[PDB]
Formats: sequence, C-alpha cells, structure tokens
Amino acid sequence: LELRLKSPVGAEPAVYPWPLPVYDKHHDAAHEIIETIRWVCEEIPDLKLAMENYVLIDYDTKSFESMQRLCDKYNRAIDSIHQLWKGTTQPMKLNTRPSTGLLRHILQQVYNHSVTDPEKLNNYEPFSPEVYGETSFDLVAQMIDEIKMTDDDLFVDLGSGVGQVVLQVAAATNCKHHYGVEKADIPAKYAETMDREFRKWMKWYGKKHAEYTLERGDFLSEEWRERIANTSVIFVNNFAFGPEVDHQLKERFANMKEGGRIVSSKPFAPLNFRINSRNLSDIGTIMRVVELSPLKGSVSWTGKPVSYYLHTIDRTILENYFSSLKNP
Amino acid sequence: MQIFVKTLTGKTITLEVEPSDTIENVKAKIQDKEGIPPDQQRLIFAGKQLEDGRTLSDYNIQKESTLHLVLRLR
Amino acid sequence: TRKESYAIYVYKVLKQVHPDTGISSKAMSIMNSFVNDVFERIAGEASRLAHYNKRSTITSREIQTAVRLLLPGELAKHAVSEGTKAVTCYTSA
Amino acid sequence: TRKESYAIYVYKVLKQVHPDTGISSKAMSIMNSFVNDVFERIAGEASRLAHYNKRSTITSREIQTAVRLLLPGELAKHAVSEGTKAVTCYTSA
Amino acid sequence: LRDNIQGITKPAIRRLARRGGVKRISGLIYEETRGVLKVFLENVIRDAVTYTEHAKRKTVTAMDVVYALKRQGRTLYGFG
Amino acid sequence: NIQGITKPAIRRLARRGGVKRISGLIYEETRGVLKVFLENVIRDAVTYTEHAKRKTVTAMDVVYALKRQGRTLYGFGG
Amino acid sequence: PHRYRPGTVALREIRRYQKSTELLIRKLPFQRLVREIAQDFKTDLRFQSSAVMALQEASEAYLVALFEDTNLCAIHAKRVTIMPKDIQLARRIRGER
Amino acid sequence: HRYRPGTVALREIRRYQKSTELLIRKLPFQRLVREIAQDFKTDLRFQSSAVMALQEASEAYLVALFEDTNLCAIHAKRVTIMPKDIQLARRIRGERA
Amino acid sequence: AKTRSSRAGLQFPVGRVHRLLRKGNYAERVGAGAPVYLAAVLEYLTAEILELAGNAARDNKKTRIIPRHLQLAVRNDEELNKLLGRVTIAQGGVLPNIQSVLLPK
Amino acid sequence: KTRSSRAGLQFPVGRVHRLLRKGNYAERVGAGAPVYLAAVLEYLTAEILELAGNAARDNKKTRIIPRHLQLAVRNDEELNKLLGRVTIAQGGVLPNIQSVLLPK
DNA sequence: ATCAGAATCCCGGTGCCGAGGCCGCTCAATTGGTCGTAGACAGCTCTAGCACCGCTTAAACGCACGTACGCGCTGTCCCCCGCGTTTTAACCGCCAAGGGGATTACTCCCTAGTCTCCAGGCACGTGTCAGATATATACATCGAT
DNA sequence: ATCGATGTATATATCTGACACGTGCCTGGAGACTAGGGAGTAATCCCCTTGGCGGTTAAAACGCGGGGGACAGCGCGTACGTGCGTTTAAGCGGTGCTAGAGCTGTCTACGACCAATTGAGCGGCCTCGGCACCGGGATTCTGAT
Repeated sequence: LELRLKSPVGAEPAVYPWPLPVYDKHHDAAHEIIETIRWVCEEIPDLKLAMENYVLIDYDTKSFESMQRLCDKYNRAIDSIHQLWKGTTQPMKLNTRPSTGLLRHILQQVYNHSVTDPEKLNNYEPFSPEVYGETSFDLVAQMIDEIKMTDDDLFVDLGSGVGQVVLQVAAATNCKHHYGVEKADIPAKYAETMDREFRKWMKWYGKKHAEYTLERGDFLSEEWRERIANTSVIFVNNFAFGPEVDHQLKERFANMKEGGRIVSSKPFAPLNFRINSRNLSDIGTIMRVVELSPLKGSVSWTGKPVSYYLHTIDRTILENYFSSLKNP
Repeated sequence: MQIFVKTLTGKTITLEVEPSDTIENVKAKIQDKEGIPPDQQRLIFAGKQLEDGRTLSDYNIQKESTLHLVLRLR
Repeated sequence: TRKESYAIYVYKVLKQVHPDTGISSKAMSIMNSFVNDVFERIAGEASRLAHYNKRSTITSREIQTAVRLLLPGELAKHAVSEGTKAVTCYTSA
Repeated sequence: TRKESYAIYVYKVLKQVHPDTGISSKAMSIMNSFVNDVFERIAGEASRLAHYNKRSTITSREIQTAVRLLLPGELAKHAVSEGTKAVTCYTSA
Repeated sequence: LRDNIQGITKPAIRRLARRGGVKRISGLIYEETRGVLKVFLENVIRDAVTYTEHAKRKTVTAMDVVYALKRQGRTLYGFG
Repeated sequence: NIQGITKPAIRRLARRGGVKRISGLIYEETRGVLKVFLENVIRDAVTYTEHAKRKTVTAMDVVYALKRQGRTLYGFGG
Repeated sequence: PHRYRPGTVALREIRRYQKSTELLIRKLPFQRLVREIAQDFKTDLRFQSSAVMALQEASEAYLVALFEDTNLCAIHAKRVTIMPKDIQLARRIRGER
Repeated sequence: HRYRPGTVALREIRRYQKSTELLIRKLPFQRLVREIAQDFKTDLRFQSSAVMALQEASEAYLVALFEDTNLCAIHAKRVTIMPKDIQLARRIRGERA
Repeated sequence: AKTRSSRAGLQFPVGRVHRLLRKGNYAERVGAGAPVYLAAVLEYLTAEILELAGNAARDNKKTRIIPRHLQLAVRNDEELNKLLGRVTIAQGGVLPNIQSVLLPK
Repeated sequence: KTRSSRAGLQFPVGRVHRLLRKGNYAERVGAGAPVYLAAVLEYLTAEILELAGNAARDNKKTRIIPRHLQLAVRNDEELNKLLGRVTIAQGGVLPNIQSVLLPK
C-alpha cells in the first residue's frame, strides 16, 4: 500500500508508503507530491497541458485514493510524453542545471528525505565551533547572481552542516570537485544520506550538478594546510567559531595565493582598515573587504539582516604601501 | 655574478651579488633597494626555498638566473 | 621637582600611525590626562573584583575581565584580543 | 561560619528613639545595607584625600572634611558637631 | 526559547503607567516599552554574567545583580 | 556682578547650542542657573583648600571638584 | 444600568496603585524573559530564585521613573495623552542610547 | 540693504560652531567668582588657571543646556525657547528635585 | 569601662571600624581619632531615619517598621533625598503624586 | 633587555608595575598583569591618534590641536559612549543644526 | 527664476615663536636570590534549582459604544530681530610689590607589632504576641432621574 | 439636584507566624609594651598673585521699526476608555533528581626583599618651520527685481 510517481525521464520511480510521514511543520511528503507534480509540469511543457485539463480543486490529503487520483492521472500522462518523445518531438534537456524554482524543490526534498530529524541538528555544545547554523534560501541564490565561478574555481565550505551551501553552489556552477568539511557530528551523519538522495534526486528530475563530497573530520587538521592553499573560493560562517579558531584559519590563510574570495559573517578585517606600521600583522593588508547586500525583508534575532562580507585576496596594496614609504 | 629576482606581482628587480654570498646578505640587500621587511619576505629558488644563512653556492644558482619572491605575512 | 608624565611614550605611538604629523603642547596635556584617567578606572575595578572573591592578588586575569566590564561592546573585542598576544609574546621571552 | 552585621546595634538605637516600636526583618536588612553604603563613601573618600596630599595617614581631620563634601547642607552641619563631641569625650576620658 | 517579550502583557504596562500618574495612554506605547525594557536588561545581565565567569561558577547569585546595578549607578538596597 | 554677565553673551552661548529664537525672560533665568552652579563647585573647591592648610586655590582644587561632581575635566594636569 | 464617565475609573486606579507595594509584573512570565536574554550570552546558567527577584524589582523602579518623566513632557505640550515622541524625548535628555 | 529677520542668525550659528574661543569675556566672570568665594572664607587667592578651569566648565555646562533646551521647544511645535523649558530640562536630569 | 565604645559614650562598635579601615586597603596607617570620629557620624544618620520612620509609622498605627515607611521617610525629606537620589529601596512604592491638570473639573 | 621589548610594547612596564604598588589597589600584584594592562592603554592611545590624524588633514593642518580631538571623539560612537561625561578644553561642539530651523 | 551684493572662503606673501632635535646627568629599573604563603587541585557533601503536574480561578481578552480630545486651521496682536548711533570698560602693557608657597631641616610622639586575656556577640533554643484573613458594617460619592 | 450603589473606610474576632528573649559557646577587643618613623614646626626661601596706571578700540548699550510668530479658539473626525462575556495560563504544593556549591585538604610555585649595577629619562640648551597675520582674489549665497 504505497504511492508511485512515474519518472518523466525514465529513471527509477520514487515510492512513498502510506501513511505519508511528516518531516517538520511546513514540509511533508503529502504536500511534497503536490509540488512535485507542480514543478515537473514546469519541466515538460506538454505535461503541463495534461494537468490543466480535468484537475479540479477537489482532492485532499486526508483521502488515500484522492491523493492517488491526481497521482494516477500523472502516471497516465507520463506514458503520453514518452510515446511522444519516440516520434518527431525532441526530448527534454537532461544535462542542464536546475533553475532556482526547481532548485527550490530538489534541495528541500533532499533536506526532508535525507535529514529525517532536524531536532538532531540542534544537539550540540553552544559557544563553540560545534554551533549549528544554516543559511537562507535567497542569500546563497544571491551569491549565484553576484559572484562568478568557473572550473579552476573551487567552492569549498568550512563547517558545511548538512552542506546545502555547497549543494546550492555545485548545482549552480561547474567547479571540478567540492569539499564540505564537517567538525559537527550529526549533520555529517545525515550528509551520508544527503549525498545519496541528492545524486538520486538529480536522476529523477534529470538535471546536472557538479562533483561534490560532504566530509567529516577536522578542518583544523594539518592536512588541510595546503588543501586550503589549493582552494579558490572559501565560504565560512565565523559568527561564533571563536577568534583563536579564526586565528588558526588566519594561519591557513597566510598560504593562500591570488584571487581568493572569502564570504564570511564576522569580518576578519575591518571595512575601514588602513595600513600602518602597527597593523603589519593584520589580515586587511592583503584582502579588501566589501559587504554583500544583506537580504531585503530578512530580520535576524538581533534586528539587523545577516551580513556576509565579500573578500578578495589582492596583494596590490601591500607593495604599494612599501613603495609609498619611499615616496616622496 | 648578478642574478634576477622575479616576484608574484610582475615586478622584477635587478640585484647584484657575489656567487659566494648568503641569502641573509641578499635579504639585507633586498631591504636596501626595496625596503620590504625581510622577516616578511619569502624567497624560492625553483622548488628549493632560500634559507637565510645558506649561500648561493649551497644552492648553486647560475649567473643571470631567476628567483621567486613570496610576500609572507608574519 | 622632577615630575613624571607619559609625554614621550605617546609621541612614539604617534609616529607609528602617522610619521608626517606632530602634536602640540596643548593637546599633549589632554593625552597625558587621558591615560592617567583610563588607568584609574581599570585599576579601580581590579580592586573591586579581588575583594568580591576575597582574594588579595591582582592576577592578569582580573584585568581581562575588568576590561570586558568597563569599555563598550565593539572596542573591548580588540583590546582583550590585543592583550592576550602580548602576554603570549611575553611567555616565550 | 561567622557572618557579621550591624543588626544588634540598631535595636539599641531604635529603642532610644521610639521605645514602643519594633522593626521587621525585611526593613532590618535595608538598614544593614545602608550603613555599609555610607561607610564606603566616607572611608572611600579619605583614600583620596590621603593621596591627594601625598600622605599616608587618616586622622580625624580627613574624616571631618570627608563629611563636608558628601552630606548636604543642614545635615553636614550637625554631623561634624556630633562627631567632634565624641572625640573630646574620648579625649578627656 | 523564543519571543517571551510578548509575555509582558498590554494590561501590565497599563498598570505601570497608573503608578506614575498617567491618566491617558495612547496606543503605540505598548510597542515602545517592550523595546525599552529589553535594552535596559541587556546591560544589567551582561555585567552580572561577567562577574559569574570570573568566579568560575555556573550559578548567578543575588550578589551579582547588585554588583551590576551599583556599577551601573542604580544602587539597590535590600538583597545583601 | 551677575549683572555683568551681559545680554549678548548669553545670546552668544545660545547660538553655539543651535538656538534660533530667544525670548526675553531667559536673561534672568540663565543668570540664575549659573549662580547656583558655582556654589556647588567653589564650596567643594574651598573645602580642599581648607584641608591643605593653604589660602591659594590652585588649579587642581577646581579639577578635583569637577571629578567628584561627575563632570570630569581633561587638560589641566589630572 | 449605570456608566462611569470616561476618566473617572483610571483616577481611582492611580489612588489605588500608588499605595500598594506588590510587584505589578507577574512572577513567571518575567522569568521566562530573563532566561531568554541570558541564553544568548552564556548557555547553561542557573539563576538563584532571589536573583530573579532582583531583576524584577529594579526593572519596575526604572520604568516607573520613565513614566513620571514621560508625564512631565505631555503636560508640557498641553496634552494629556502620552505619545512615543515623549519617551524618545526623555531618554535623549537623560543621555541614554 | 536689508536682511530678512532670522537670516543673520543662521549665519551666527555657523560662525560659532566652527570656533573655539571663550564666549564670556575674562574680566567680569573673574569678578563674579571672587564674590561667591567671599561668602565661604575671606582672603582667598586664585591662581590664574584656577579661574580658567571654571570658565571651561561654566560655558561647557551652559552650552550643553541649550542643546537640551532646544530639543524641548521643537517638541512643543515652537521655535522660541522660554523659561518653562530650562525649568523642564533641568528637572528631567534630576539636577533639580 | 574597658570598651572603647563606652569610654566615648557611643553605641556603634569602635573596635570593629578600626578593623575595617585596615583590611580594606583604604590607607596604610590609621590615626587614633579616625574610628571614633567616624562611628559617631554613622550613629547620627541611622538615628535620623528611625526617628522619621517612627513618625510615619505611628500615623499608620502599626507596631513595626515596614519598608513602605522608610520610602516615605526619605522621599518626604529635603536633605535625605539629595543623598539618596541614587537608591532603589526594595518593595518600597512611590509617593502619592498627581499632577495639576489631571484632577477632575 | 627591557621588558617592553621582550613583549613588543611601546608603553613602559616599569612605570605601570610601580603604580599598582603605590596605589594600594591590592596587596600583591601578579607578574604578567602590568604587561596586560600596558597592552590596552597602547591600543586606546593608538585609537585616538588614529581618529585624530584623519580629521586633522581636513583643516589642512600639520599638528594636532584640541579641536581635532573633540572632532575625533564625538564622531566615533564607541569612544563617545566611553567618554560621555568628560568635557575637553578648547573643544567646541560638532557642526550640527536642527531640521526645522532650515528655511524654505 | 535672474539678477545683484556683500561675505567669506582662500591665498600669496612673510614674521614671530614654539616644537622638534641635542646635551647630559641621575635615579629608578633589572639583576640575582633566596623564601614563605597564598593559591590550586582534590575530594566530599548536601543544598535547592530544576523538572514536573494536576486543580481551581483570577486574569487577559475580544468587542461594541461613544465621547471627549488630538489636530488642523485662522488670525490677530505684538514681541524679537536688524540696523544704526553713542558710550564704557575691557585689554594690553605695565611695573612694583611681598606674601605665601615650596623645599630643608630636626626630632618627637604616635602607630604597629606581639604576646596575652576574656567576654561580648553569635547561633540555636523555646515561647509569644502582632498580624492577616474572613467577614461585617460605615461612608460617601459619583452620575443619572 | 438627591437615589444608589458602588467602592472604600473601619471594625469585628482568631489562628498563624514572626519576632523577642536565653544558652552557651568562640574569635575578636582590649592591655600593654616595645621600636621606629612619619609628621610638626621652624627657617628661608624666590616665585607669582594683587594692584593700579593709561590709552586704545571693540563691544556693549540705546532705540525703533516691521512682521513673523505665539496665542485662543473652532471644528470635526476619530481613537481610547468602560464594560460583559470568554478563555488560557499562572499559581499552588507536590515530589523527586542531581548537579554543583561550598568547605577542607595539602602541598608549592610564585612573588617579595635585599642588595648590585647602569642605562633610560628628564631638565636645560638651541632652532627651525608652521601658522599667524596680511591684504588680495574668486566664490557663494540674499534679496529685490
């Protein structure tokens, strides 16, 4: 006694048993099928015409067969698409990237079906690097708008959580391989299932992501001294790591080369930094700090919006100060 | 012999040494014409990092050859 | 009478941050009176913190938590951090 | 484990003013926390008048001029007189 | 824990104003005072917690809050 | 003496504060505020000078009055 | 039935409340407020049950002083009704942020 | 020619908020202080800088006062300051009872 | 007697104050007139309040002093209020104080 | 070796270590404590002279005068809140005018 | 609006003076160098903070009513502003004064220290009288009829 | 206006509990005696404050004229108050759990004192270059047109 959704791209179907389980307050597998038919009709335009016909309001989540009724009407229409693709109609593009409306559906589907218990994401010791804190849906999609990435570029997160910042970036651009390094335990135990389902949820919806891995262990292990020195783009949530934990990140940031861009909550370096013979040790001599625009309509616990600060390793200034001590 | 020191910033200096000189006397003479703090200077010869008391004759860099300078932050 | 002040030490710290700037003899006496006043506020609290634990020694630890009371939010974040490194540097020497 | 107070002394002072009156234990621990506060202003003022005049002592002359500063007008004018009587009465006896 | 600042009710602030002598309250004061009471408590508690961390304890006694208000300039009699 | 504090000088102070238009009964108000204020300072200033067994009010005795007042002054040798 | 005129009720509260001494804010909603603010400075802090009574006493005696000095201002502007550009005024004059 | 009333005064502000010099002469203020010190003790000599310190205080106390006074009068929909305001502004600080 | 309290005719313990000036690091050397002259001043201020509380308690016809009385003691005075203008008294209350225009016409 | 050079300070460590003993601020003093204290005072007098120097160029002057400290302090909102009670000699106030006083 | 009309910036020159190097002489800062005693971990123990939970019920809450009060506008009456003439005292320079502050000295008598003595103050202890609840009159007042 | 009843004032008695009084038990107050050391006074000192002249030259003072502003008031639309029903959620007191606060244990490394040596710091010398000042120029608003 289950519910079946036939794959529009010919992959293995996703089966959800009855009764349909509840993941959290606002994302459950019963309503998730309503959006699944809603977003897959956005995928195949001929499939959208099949659900404009004869799909009336009168279907409810309490009834099994009535939820099955739209599902059985979906399963009849997928067979109409696959026989249409065998003729002169070209198939849907498989190697494309999911749009933000479809990256809305897939990642939350990975967030729900992999991470069963979100309460276990909150079992930590506070005021520590073990403090769990995730990112909003828009601000990572804001970085997709505002920050340019390529294949020589490599997006690696520090303290990824369940890793949805890498997931929203590895699906966005084409970096060669990603790392999400996790000192926390319980979102890393979910990251094994976040890795399995998401690679499968790019099979069922049929889009492309980049190569990624969410890794458990130490980001302050001494292997990652040069592995950070291999990284181009580094995301870090330094609100409550502790500054000596951030100072040991400043140890690993002494070995980074040109073009490194760090997007972080608490500034390593002030916006109004100035180089003099007192702050020769400080980190603002080599990177410029600019504040990315915090989200409109987003109030945090303090009352100010969450500020992530764009950096850029630019060693231009440091020789210029050394030149302007000769000058005049 | 004279050597050439090519940096990461595109700027290359024309610095004149002896073939027997130590890097410490070079890093002092880099502090002459460039004034960059030698305790924040970091030199590389071709995968062999220059150490202070070590010479050129330890490393046997040829005349009119190319070095690499890195700006380390203390 | 040979009187003491901090008149020379501020002049060194001025040349670290601005070599091309001097400081006149009126606005020297402000910075002389200033450091004589911030020292009395901080070394006032280390008197008050020791009695409350009924101890009789100002360690380096009371100054660290006298500063986190007495200065504002943002400014105390650097000054505590600037202090620890100087003790750290003092430990190797 | 001793924990002192000024509690028994107010019972003497209360009965010599209103002998037909009592006092609750709530408003007892106000008057215990009042004398501890008036002390540490007066005893905390002679700490400055000793060192503003480069001295090391505390006579009954500093304590007289610590009361002059702290208490307001008509109240200061009696408390100096009530004190100096008890210096002289301790003196001749 | 989240959002207990609505727990200070609308008739609570109403009771406080009548002790001061307010005959007639407007309607927007109830969102002002929930801002005034929060900012006042963030300066008392921050100092009192900082006394606790110096003593190497986890328990905040009544003789920490009094040493927070005394330094603040609001000396409290009656709790030791 | 307090009469000697003029009419335009109080008009010179209030322009520093940002006042644009001044009434007429301010001029015996602000003489009255000032005459209070010095009776708090000098009474404390004299009481330090009484204690030092002197008759010459130094610069320090005015500064120690204003510290104790909570009106701390920088720039006279604190 | 009967109706009091508007205003005659509140004048009877002011005479009633200015004689009483009990804490006008309730005991327990206030305690879930103090533990929440103290949550974001250090976690796992145990409050004595006499230290929570300290914060309730000192936070009424601040706010009563606020509404006394609110109410000198609204009468000063010939009004009777207190408005939030009085509370933002009085904290500006006392020198607060 | 003729200025509008109130056009010079917006220039007298800008002239005085850029300057540093003492706005109350030296000589009558000094003869004021020797009055008030006479009621406490006779034959008190003042150092030259010990009157300067009073003049740095008594200006910078009054200049602070008219800043706080002018906040009151704008609050009451006026421009003109009046002696109910100095009696108000000195009251909220608690410097008056 | 052998007590220094009764040799001066005081109540407050003159021996204790001579200790508390020492173990407080107020100064090094404590003169002989210092505890005796001080402890008289403490006696006068506390007797000043319990008089004025006693005049306000018996007009409320009660036996003991409760802290509602001490609030009425200080706040109805001129010179105790200027000293204790930075004091919050626990469970005190405020004065009866209604402004001019708030009374009904 | 001094004891400022052994930790990289410019402020003295002799003068501070003495003044904790002349004051009776406590009985005995920990040995790393006057180091920590002179670390702070350096940072605060490198904080003022930083904001002093910027605002001194705008008047195209070379030396620092007491008007420049007054403009360094009341502008910064983290030194204003520390130095709230203190008047500064020869200072003056910030150039600031109300909104309703500007003409039409 | 566009002129015009003084204000004030701002400057190109120079002239006094005070800040920035320079000297040198002394006294506080560093050194050992040994010690004693305050402090740190260790262990233990009961203290009350915490969790919680059923049970009555005072306390918020939602809403309908309506009236008194914030608010906008008008004006009108006159107070401040601005300007121009007229007068006083601040101001600088001044010089002479001489009192009082400042440092040295000299020695004394008060304070600390130590050992000693004991009893007043403190915590338990039982006993008791002020009070608060619970109700019952007593007053008197506020708005309608 | 006086009903009127509502809220408040005062009063009744009584069982609860909160001091008020006693035991004796324990570290601090008191004596005194001895040693040293800061403080009192004298003695002079050389500055720096009071004092008063004399002329200049801004600044205060007088006055009057025009008008923008505060003041009293009306109108009118609405938002805040009072009351009645309704519904959570504190408050109680109940019981257990245990984390941890507090006290002692028990040795100890850290800091102080004494003495040794001397280099950094301060006072007085010079002196330059920065602003003060000057009298000249562009620029910027104010008000009338």
